[PDB]
Amino acid sequence: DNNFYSVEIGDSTFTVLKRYQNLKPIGSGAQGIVCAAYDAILERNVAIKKLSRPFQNQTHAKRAYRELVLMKCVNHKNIIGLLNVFTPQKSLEEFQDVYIVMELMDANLCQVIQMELDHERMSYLLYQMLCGIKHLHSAGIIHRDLKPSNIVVKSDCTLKILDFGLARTAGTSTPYVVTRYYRAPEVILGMGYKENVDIWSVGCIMGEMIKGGVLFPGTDHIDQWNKVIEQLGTPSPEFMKKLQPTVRTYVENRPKYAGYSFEKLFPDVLFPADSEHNKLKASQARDLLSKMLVIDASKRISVDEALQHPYINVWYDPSEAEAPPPKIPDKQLDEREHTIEEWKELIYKEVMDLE
Amino acid sequence: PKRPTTLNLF
Repeated sequence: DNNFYSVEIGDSTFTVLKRYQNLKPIGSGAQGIVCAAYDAILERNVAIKKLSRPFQNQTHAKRAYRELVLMKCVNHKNIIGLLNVFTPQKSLEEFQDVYIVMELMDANLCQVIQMELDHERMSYLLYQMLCGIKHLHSAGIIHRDLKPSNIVVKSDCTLKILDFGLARTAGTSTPYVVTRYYRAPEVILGMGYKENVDIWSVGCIMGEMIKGGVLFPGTDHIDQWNKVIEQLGTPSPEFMKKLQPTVRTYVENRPKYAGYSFEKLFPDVLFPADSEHNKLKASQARDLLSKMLVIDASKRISVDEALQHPYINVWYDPSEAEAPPPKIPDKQLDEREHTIEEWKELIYKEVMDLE
Repeated sequence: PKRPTTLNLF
């Protein structure tokens, strides 16, 4: 009778606004199950991520509030669009479960990677990827965790980014947070990261796309390393002496490698026939991959370098490339710790604005 | 060089 209602989705409950029905589930985010739904009002498909008592943990609470804010202040046609927050409870006293209502993209990379793409399509998808990426970068924010399962595309060939539990400014300042395969060496071998970490992923993601399968697979966090330098090759001494001794000892001990050339890494037999006039050459995407799939974090390409790059610039629209960073009210910063309870407030606090 | 407006997820 009141504002809400529940539905039994498996061993989960969604209590949500009557206005949203017909919930299938769709996946888990960083820390919430997410559900597809009908918006009665808007008469349009949505996503609903529920996060169960996020305040239970310095993990949860932190990397949840993040999303909250981030989601809100975020403003770019390549990030998934927030459409609503809420909680059913009466007050801080009662409070626990949050819900986040978002746009429902048709699909996600996993099975784009599946079909064989025309250069243009491939390129475009990348293009956009980066432009979105550019966005948070332009605000000091780093996704930290981009993957197929995180990129969503629409049947017109629009493409967006998801889930912001992970996103923050540089470090280190958190071990096995990020997804195994798309871990960049500066992470694999925890040295601490900077924003062109995201570029690496894009590389694998793109690679994967072209490749047909995961680029650097790897059965366990440690076996990853090998896979990287199998294909890419044992990094320089100059790189090495930056690792922590404890770690390097091992790395150096790992047998030496040339690795392949990107061409053999990614032969044409995989690419489609080519464009009208160049820019969209196989060699050129290789040349991209080449500047992103670089073991050295410091000897790597930027995004504005990635958008300058020939294979990408063909669609270059500065009103997509260089719009304003979002504004984070700086009372929040992605680092500082709080209390067992302090958090419960912040959220309810931050939720109460939004709803 | 025109941006594409379809994507197939068959």
